[PDB]
Amino acid sequence: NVKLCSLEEAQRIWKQKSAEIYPIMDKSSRTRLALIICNEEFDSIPRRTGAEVDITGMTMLLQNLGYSVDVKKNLTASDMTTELEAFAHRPEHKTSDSTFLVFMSHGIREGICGKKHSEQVPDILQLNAIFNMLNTKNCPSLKDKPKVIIIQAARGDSPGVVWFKD
Amino acid sequence: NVKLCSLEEAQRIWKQKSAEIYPIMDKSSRTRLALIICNEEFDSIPRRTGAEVDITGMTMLLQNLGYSVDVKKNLTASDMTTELEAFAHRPEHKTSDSTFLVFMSHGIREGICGKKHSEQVPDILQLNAIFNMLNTKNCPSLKDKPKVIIIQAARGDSPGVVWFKD
Amino acid sequence: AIKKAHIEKDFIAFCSSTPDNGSVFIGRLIEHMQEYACSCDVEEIFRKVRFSFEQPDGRAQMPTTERVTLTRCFYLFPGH
Amino acid sequence: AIKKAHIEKDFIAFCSSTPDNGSVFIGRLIEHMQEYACSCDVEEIFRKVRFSFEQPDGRAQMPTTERVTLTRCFYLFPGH
Repeated sequence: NVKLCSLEEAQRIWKQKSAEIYPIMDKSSRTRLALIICNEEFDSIPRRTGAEVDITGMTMLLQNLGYSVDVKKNLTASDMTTELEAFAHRPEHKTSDSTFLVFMSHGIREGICGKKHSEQVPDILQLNAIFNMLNTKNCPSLKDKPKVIIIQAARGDSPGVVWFKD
Repeated sequence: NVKLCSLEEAQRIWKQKSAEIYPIMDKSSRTRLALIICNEEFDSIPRRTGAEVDITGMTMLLQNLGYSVDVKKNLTASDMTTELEAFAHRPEHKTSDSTFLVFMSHGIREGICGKKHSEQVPDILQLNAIFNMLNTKNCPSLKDKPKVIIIQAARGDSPGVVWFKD
Repeated sequence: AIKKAHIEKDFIAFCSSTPDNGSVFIGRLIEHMQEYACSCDVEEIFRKVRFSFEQPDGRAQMPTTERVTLTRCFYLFPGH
Repeated sequence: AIKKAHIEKDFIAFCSSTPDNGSVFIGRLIEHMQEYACSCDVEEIFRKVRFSFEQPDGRAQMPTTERVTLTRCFYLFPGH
């Protein structure tokens, strides 16, 4: 479903910027990996409807962009941590040129809500933790490689409008 | 000291993207404003040497980019707040197409150190506060106009390297 | 001999915090990725998503680009 | 009749947290602004600054681009 890049456009992009583009690996040998973590059903927060449509869409897109997609559902912050640490240690990254991480859940200012989250008992994955687990120390396989993190963490705290008259 | 944009390059940029570029105002009538706040001398933190060279450089650059530059020095977080609220309310913004804000100081994770900052008694301007005071509600004159914020807030907490062998 | 490497480099985050309420953000992101992966680096695609949300219809959406340590342009080169 | 407008839009932040120690960051930023304001939008100039810092010589610098709500490309058009 993705509009393809022509070999002409590819060279045209490479001509406009010399060594300013991330190198891509051979299509036939590369092992691109992506991870989607979607929290739909919660202990104390309302059910996220449209999650299945969102998982489906993102999965199909990332595959069509060349990625193998792992899908994990309804995890606590502890489970997400374990899943992310495993993902960083995946052998496929060594023969990959990039990765995508997609988070779909509820959120707070600090981070992403796990399945067990409540105001009385927090279940939160910090944004800091995602970058830490995927950084150069913890994930040397993705060193010098682009790491795209997409976070949909729904907040009541979200901006936000101001009303005006013409 | 800035390499100039040719009228050819200007049209070439406008042809590559249709309505995807911020509009610039008439050179002869526009009143572009920039604010530099530099904290060099502190109550409890070491003196920031090279501040005068930094002020000079940034001032000359922003002027050569078409901005009138206000320079404020050695302020507390309270003083910075007052200065920023005044800057948001400046009449020149109405006839400007953009602004620059430059902060040069010590920092913590949350924000920028005022002149009186210590671990025992905090003097901190939050990053949130800068955006709030310059947002659409508090600064409607800069609505739909690019607001560039450059923050040099020196931290011991700063990243940071990992050592490896080939 | 040991060599220095940046602890954190080559990251880009795209963040939506909009209440719920597929979802408007995800759908719009898929659409722009489908259309512009061929011709635009990821950061530009994120900007274009924001542009499409410029007029606040219904619930206002303005997803931010955050914590960018990309040193190069990331082009997807779909088809390759 | 009242109209809705995004509370926060058209911001871009460029952040250096590097110890001190003119300063390396500011000097490097001035240089890239002088050289690329004519041909590159501000976000790209920020990326180019990062690229110049790719090899950690001395104290490592990797200034981040943060909280981007720019919907368009900001070109300085120096000379205009």
